[PDB]
Amino acid sequence: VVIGIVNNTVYDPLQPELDSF
Amino acid sequence: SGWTFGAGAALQIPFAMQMAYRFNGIGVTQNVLYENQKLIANQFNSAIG
Ligand SMILES: *[C@@H]1O[C@H](CO)[C@@H](O[C@@H]2O[C@H](CO)[C@@H](O)[C@H](O)[C@H]2NC(C)=O)[C@H](O)[C@H]1NC(C)=O
Ligand SMILES: *[C@@H]1O[C@H](CO)[C@@H](O)[C@H](O)[C@H]1NC(C)=O
Repeated sequence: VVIGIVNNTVYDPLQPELDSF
Repeated sequence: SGWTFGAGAALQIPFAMQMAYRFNGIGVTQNVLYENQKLIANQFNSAIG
């Protein structure tokens, strides 16, 4: 629905913690 | 440039994006503008008519 949207990664600070855990 | 030409710098900004800031200013989340941009534009154009 959004006109002019673009693609990019959005960082999630929980993921690297669980990954390291 | 929205309100920025009043403050002095006249910073360009896409019109749909400054309208989305106007929405934040009235206490409506900016996603309401982009999700309904076609309707909002149609309403504005009709009101000017
Ligand atoms: C942004 O990424 C999405 C994928 O997440 C792209 O969507 C695909 O686009 C192709 C055509 O280029 C289609 O064949 C696929 O079916 C689409 N996939 C989905 C899940 O919709 C999209 O094109 C990308 N946008 C830009 C500007 O690169
Ligand atoms: C921006 O304008 C150009 C033409 O100057 C057009 O090709 C492009 O699709 C437009 N992009 C958006 C997001 O409207």
